Amino acid sequence: PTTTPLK
Ligand SMILES: *[C@H]1O[C@H](CO)[C@H](O)[C@H](O)[C@H]1NC(C)=O
Ligand SMILES: *[C@H]1O[C@H](CO)[C@H](O)[C@H](O)[C@H]1NC(C)=O
Repeated sequence: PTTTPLK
């Protein structure tokens, strides 16, 4: 799994 640009 991955994650979207955390900002
Ligand atoms: C996590 O990042 C990867 C990089 O290709 C994919 O874009 C994936 O779809 C992402 N997962 C989510 C939940 O956005
Ligand atoms: C997505 O979020 C996760 C958890 O915070 C990680 O920081 C990961 O490095 C993030 N992905 C991107 C592409 O920044």
